[PDB]
Amino acid sequence: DLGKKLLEAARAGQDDEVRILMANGADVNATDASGLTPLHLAATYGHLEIVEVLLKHGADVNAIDIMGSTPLHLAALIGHLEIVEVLLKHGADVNAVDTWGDTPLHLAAIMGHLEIVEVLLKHGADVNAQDKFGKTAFDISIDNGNEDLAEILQK
Amino acid sequence: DPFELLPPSVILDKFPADFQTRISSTKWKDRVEALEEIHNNVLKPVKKLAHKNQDYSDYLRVLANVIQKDANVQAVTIAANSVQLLCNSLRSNFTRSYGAIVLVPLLERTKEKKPSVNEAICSALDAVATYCGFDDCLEETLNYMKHKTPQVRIECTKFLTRMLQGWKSDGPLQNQLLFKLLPEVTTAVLKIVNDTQPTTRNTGFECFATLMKLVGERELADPLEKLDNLKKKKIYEYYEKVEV
Amino acid sequence: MREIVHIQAGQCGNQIGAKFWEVISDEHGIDPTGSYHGDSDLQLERINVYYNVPRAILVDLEPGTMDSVRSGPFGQIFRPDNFVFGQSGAGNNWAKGHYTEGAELVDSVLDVVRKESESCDCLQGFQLTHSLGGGTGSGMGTLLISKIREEYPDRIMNTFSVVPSPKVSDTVVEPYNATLSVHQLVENTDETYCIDNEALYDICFRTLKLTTPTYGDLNHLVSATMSGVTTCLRFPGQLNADLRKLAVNMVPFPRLHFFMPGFAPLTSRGSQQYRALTVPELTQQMFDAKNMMAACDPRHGRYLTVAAVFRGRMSMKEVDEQMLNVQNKNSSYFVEWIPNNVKTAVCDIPPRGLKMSATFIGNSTAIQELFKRISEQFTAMFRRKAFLHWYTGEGMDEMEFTEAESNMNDLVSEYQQYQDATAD
Ligand SMILES: Nc1nc2c(ncn2[C@@H]2O[C@H](COP(=O)(O)OP(=O)(O)O)[C@@H](O)[C@H]2O)c(=O)[nH]1
Ligand SMILES: [Mg+2]
Repeated sequence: DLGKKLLEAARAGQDDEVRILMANGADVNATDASGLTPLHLAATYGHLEIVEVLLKHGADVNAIDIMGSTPLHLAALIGHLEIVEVLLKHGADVNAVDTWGDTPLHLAAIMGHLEIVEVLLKHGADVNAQDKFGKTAFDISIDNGNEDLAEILQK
Repeated sequence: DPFELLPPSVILDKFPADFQTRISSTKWKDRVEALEEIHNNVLKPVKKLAHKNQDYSDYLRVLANVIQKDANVQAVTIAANSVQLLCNSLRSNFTRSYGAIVLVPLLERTKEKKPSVNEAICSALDAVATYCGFDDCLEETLNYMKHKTPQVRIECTKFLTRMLQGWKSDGPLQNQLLFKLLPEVTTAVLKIVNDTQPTTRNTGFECFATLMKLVGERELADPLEKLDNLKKKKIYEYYEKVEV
Repeated sequence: MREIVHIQAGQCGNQIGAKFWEVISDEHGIDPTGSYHGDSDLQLERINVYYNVPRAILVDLEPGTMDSVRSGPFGQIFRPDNFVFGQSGAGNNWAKGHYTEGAELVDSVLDVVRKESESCDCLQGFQLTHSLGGGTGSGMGTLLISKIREEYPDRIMNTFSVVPSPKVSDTVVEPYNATLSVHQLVENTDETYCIDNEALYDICFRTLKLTTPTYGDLNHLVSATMSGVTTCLRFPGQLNADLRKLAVNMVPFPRLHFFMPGFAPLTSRGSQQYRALTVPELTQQMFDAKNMMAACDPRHGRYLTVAAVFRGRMSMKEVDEQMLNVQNKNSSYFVEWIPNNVKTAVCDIPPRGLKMSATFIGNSTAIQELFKRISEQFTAMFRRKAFLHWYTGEGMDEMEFTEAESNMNDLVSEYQQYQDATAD
């Protein structure tokens, strides 16, 4: 399966061998087992050139997986500021929700990616968005002792 | 009828050429894959090994080498599961050479506290016990109850408890248990009963109430008196809750 | 109960470790060559505790750290044999430190531990400094602990573990490493001082007004805290004298042995403290959450036990009064069912630079806030299963993460139980 080799590459980060596999017509939106496209995997492990290659060949920027995770979720979780702005520029879902009720703003706030938090907010993030337990991004800064984040959330 | 009468399987021809060097490698994953292969591909499928004219005492002495000394706890876990498989699918083989080649290594490695690893090491010790009943285990299990590591004490004593629940009464009452009962078994179980740690002591309390159940709460009433009245009622607690 | 063997593992381990040896070598009057140039007997009274030359073992998988220590100021003093270093590094992989690469080296380390313990009149216990978000300090350290725990079960295990925070390193696997390591410490150590990088940054940034704190800036706060809590151990004194007596009077339940340290006054790197504080001022740096080395609010929980160490010449009468005061004027914050749970001790020799100082070791249930933060970060990471192939590749099982997750949450619930408990 050529859609499975393109996931192997986009994950481990062999920039050159993506172009090889894609020139062989590999499925840009090929799902693995839990529904993760190559754009998901590259946006998780920080391979910026592989993200922009897949997006311009037609990668579902707002593709979800078995747990409702968009690539912007995973980029905002791990903290890849370079990739976050690339996805948003390609029409990413700034207020996407996943199976646990989190938005990308929730994940960037939990992991302390203050520089990414400000990017999401300026792209119209839902500051008052709630999760399953009922907590906003502002509640996380209150609960987690981060006053640098509380100030960045009320800006 | 013994269901073991089904035709037996042979595994010596299954081994690969690159194996002795892989298991005797410095890279952990070489050793792991080597062991993990012959276990999932070669041992796990079969259901009866070849009794006739098969020398496994070259293979088993390298499972011991890793179970004892190998620094990778993962390589330990997958090896003791191999050892169990051999002792399980080839019943009535581990007479002495086989049984004794892996016994004292296994008892040393109960020191491991990771649940998955203690699971595998103990379960293999149960395998050799069910087919090498009190051959060398009674003599060597006691030895490692006297050992300095706290974890090996509670586990090798739990081991004697496991073995004792499945004890055999063939012959008169001059089995290996009675030849060494008061001299060795009891003198060693009291060392556990009187340990500094509670969780250690609490294993001895079962391992003494499972002892009384086998050999009469009257015979051992002599060391019962020398014991605290406070520890006595804990020992009796298990005596009421332990079966045979 | 005399000698203490010291260990430092990982980059952070050797950093705050060497800083600690810098501080207390001065306080004891030892030069980098290893010769006494002091002028007091209270200095060499209990020098046999940490010295023989330090009773210190240096460990790291990263071999470069070797030279970062010896090329330091007091780097010449450590015994050459007690350097035990690997070829490659762990690279923020707890599994590499605990199961694969760190395990291959751990034997060489235990050989040196044995050697130093062999020549001890009467060992007290051990002392480990390390970081929890790393791969070596956390993975090999916690593995070293258990290996010592089973080789020396009649001895105390006391750790100075520093907690990762996004404010100091943006590495997202640190919640994994720290959570797995807490699962070890709750089962393997008698007492652990919780150094939170979150709180060290918030102190250097907000209280000391340093716009960008460096490691050296945070390490200054740590090394001073260590000498403060170890003041009882290193000088003559009645109360909290040895490691076991301390833990006996600090830890009422075996799993709940995570201390929230904090001390006063907070100074910068070599700044000038014009007017030495008064006794009531020092005392009022206890509840002051801006002095806690762990990012927790004591107001949000209850103190189980408290140990106070006042350093310097001052009124023992006034200290007793101020401590007895602050307890009963905030009686709802100290647990009622443990009477005389706060204990104070004084040492006449102050720390260098300061005329007076005060260290505040506290077992506060508020520490559950700290474990909440790590758990939420861990779970957010773990529910999306990020970077799991690192750990599983090194022989770990996915189940292990679930157990560590649940075991830390049980630890949080336990703290919450005793917080809501009543004497009635
Ligand atoms: N306070 C302090 N924390 C550190 C220092 N170095 C690293 N850390 C923290 O420790 C974690 C990194 O682990 P580290 O010790 O460098 O990895 P190791 O070499 O494999 O043990 C991160 O959370 C860092 O914030 C230091 O010098 N001081
Ligand atoms: Mg390192």
